[PDB]
Amino acid sequence: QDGTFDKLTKKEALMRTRELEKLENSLGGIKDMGGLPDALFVIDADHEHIAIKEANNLGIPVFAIVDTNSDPDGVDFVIPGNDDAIRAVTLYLGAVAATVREGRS
Amino acid sequence: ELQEKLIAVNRVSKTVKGGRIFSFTALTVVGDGNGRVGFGYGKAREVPAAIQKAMEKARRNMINVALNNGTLQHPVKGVHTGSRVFMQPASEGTGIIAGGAMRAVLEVAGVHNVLAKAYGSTNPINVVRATIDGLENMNSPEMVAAKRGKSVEEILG
Amino acid sequence: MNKEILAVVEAVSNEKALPREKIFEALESALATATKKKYEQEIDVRVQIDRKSGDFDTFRRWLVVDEVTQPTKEITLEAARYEDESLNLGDYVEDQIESVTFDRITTQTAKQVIVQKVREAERAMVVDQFREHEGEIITGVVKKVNRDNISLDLGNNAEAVILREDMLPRENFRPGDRVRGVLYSVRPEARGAQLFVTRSKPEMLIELFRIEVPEIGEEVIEIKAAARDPGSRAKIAVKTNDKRIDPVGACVGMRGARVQAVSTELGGERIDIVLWDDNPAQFVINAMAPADVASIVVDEDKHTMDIAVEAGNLAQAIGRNGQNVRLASQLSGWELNVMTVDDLQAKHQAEAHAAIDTFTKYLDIDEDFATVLVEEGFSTLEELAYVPMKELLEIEGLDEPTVEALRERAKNALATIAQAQEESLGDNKPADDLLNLEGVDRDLAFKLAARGVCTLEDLAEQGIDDLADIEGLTDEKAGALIMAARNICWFG
Amino acid sequence: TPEEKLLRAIFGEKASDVKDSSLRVPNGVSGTVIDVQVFTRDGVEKDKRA
Amino acid sequence: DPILLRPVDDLELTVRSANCLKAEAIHYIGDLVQRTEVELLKTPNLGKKSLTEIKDVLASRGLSLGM
Repeated sequence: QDGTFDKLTKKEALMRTRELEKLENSLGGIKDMGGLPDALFVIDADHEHIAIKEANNLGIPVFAIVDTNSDPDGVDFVIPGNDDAIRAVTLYLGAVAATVREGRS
Repeated sequence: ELQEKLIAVNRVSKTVKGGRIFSFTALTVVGDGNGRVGFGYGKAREVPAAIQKAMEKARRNMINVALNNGTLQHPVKGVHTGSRVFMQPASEGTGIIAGGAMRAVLEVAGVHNVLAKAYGSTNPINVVRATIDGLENMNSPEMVAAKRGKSVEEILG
Repeated sequence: MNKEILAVVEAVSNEKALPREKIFEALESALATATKKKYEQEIDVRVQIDRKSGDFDTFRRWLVVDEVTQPTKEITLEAARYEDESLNLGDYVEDQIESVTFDRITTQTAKQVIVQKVREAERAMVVDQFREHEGEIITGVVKKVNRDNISLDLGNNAEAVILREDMLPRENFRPGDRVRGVLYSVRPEARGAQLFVTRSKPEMLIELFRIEVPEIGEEVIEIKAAARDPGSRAKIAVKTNDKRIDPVGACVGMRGARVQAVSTELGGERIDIVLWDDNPAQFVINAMAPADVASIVVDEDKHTMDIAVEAGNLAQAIGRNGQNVRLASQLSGWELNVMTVDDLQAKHQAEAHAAIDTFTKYLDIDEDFATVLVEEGFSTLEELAYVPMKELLEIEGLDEPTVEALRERAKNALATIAQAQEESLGDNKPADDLLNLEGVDRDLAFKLAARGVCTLEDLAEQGIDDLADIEGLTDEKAGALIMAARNICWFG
Repeated sequence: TPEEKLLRAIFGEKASDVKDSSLRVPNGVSGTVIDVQVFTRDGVEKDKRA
Repeated sequence: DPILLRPVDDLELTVRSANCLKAEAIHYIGDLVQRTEVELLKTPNLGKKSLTEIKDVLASRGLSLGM
């Protein structure tokens, strides 16, 4: 973001900014956190089934928007509802954002 | 404090085009002596790193068991994959009279009086898994009272 | 000569990682100052060094200003523009002046200014790169021991200071000893010691645990609070989000090895490690360790907690000179009152009797009905006056008319409390004798009388500190009123 | 010393080990300088006071 | 006199009197001895009782206010 983006090798400087942006999305908003989370709000139980199995290895209460094809056993606070329509996801994301704003008093 | 306890090391192998490579597996167990106990398997290419990696997962694997005064609650079975451990509480049985790999897991759990004997293939890692599920389903009268009858007294007199 | 300037600029730029421009600006200022000292008159001087040759021209600078205060160093914009129309306010007019010969005098001045520029560039960038160290446990060598402070050498011409209050009470350092401490403040005393290092504050304990406990450095375990009596005893409160990790066991380590390493670095300070709880009562029970707590009563309004202990545990709960209760109170943020179970019951009986007497006296109710109000949790006339009508209607035997009458009586009792004080010395004597004190409105007189300051003599006896909590009274206004009261009472 | 090159740091020349020293005169008499003569062997650069 | 160079805390004053003197930047016994009784009575949190304590303590060391 400032400094060695030119200093030694221009092609290899394009390697690092090719390294950067793939790491930018995979490790997105996790770098601001540090340490383990306290809860975990999932929007699809079936698709992200690794994390629910991963979070239940530790002591993390999770929050899954579940569709009818998945299995609601590892999730603690199960939420039934559609999750493949875009307008459906903005309900749950808009609710979980505005409520946690009220919770950060 | 944690009172760690080793049971058995082993020399396992696997082969490649160059030859065969050994390693070591070492089943251990840890336990507080007052109702917490946990085992962990662990395996590595050298016995100091094998037993240390065994304990490090045994710390996270601890389970709570509810007992009375150094002995069990009731008789309880223990079946797991060719290892039928029997456990009888034996109120002041004057020592833990059990076989190998049960004498470890019962001691660090904190009991001192149980009579026990393993029926079947006396294999060490499969028999310490046999006592654990046999101990974690064994229930105190408190849990029995608060699901059934709803008096702590009359359920055992 | 010429190529030597370039070789010096390149050597210094590479060795001190400093912009060549900043070194030249400083050499120009150094040479200007050395030139000014050769003239008997106070002149203004600009020096310009050529960046390719190392040659330098010296001027009689004339700071272009709007109004000339110093005719020897300043020129008006109108006069400057007569020589060069391109000049603006803040520019310099020059005058062909003989450049000072670079003798060992100018050489020494140039060396001093370069060293000072390196302190504000190389050393400043080193401190910026060591952002962790500025906050973590820096290591220094004791250069000098004075009565009131210890000077540490950190290397690279950086000096730090440990103040006497920042040392442990039993530490004795000698010149040449290595000392660790937290860099808790960076000020601007470049010449001398700008760095302030502590060994006594709680941050030293936190950072020692961060280094000794990997799980704290990895943010798996968090230190929520630390309370410390330096060189004697500390308490730390630890939390983890990972249910597989015991945070107390991790900080203690195998057979206490980790906590003993921290204790040894702190001169044998005893460290208690407690589990942080989000419930204040459970957290205080944990903080009181090693004393067993029998019961806790929480007063949320006073931000206080009464802690009952068994009579055998009382001495352990208080600790030597109150050290255990004080460290628990500092760790929780609550005021902690440690008493026996029998003393807590006697206190509650005395409070219940005082509440019954207050309600019987002011509400014109019988003792039986006053007892019911106290058993339902009412202790003050304010609670009865202001609590939601629904809570008073939940009490067995209260109807809506009786609750309204009880609230009206409680409000009238509260009013009469202030009204009697006013009639005696509030809207009467405090609004006359104490009103004489410069700046004493009727509202302030009633606020003073609510603290028991009813007369002009009572106000003359106060300190500024006794009045500091009165809403609308600044320390200056309090001081003025106390002095006005003293002038009338003691010097009238 | 390496510091004998401090001169070089602002100027240059060779080394500073050479004893820098200005021929200063002794005491015992006051006075008022009334007349100064300067004689120059021919070829030598006349300075500004000559 | 080496007594003037001592801090005011060495006078064994009440915690109130010492904190009132520190609030007025009086650090040494030599600073205290120069102040008049009328000046000390203007200081914040300085009562007639604390002034009598300061006089009695200064008198025990052979010092007086206003030197």
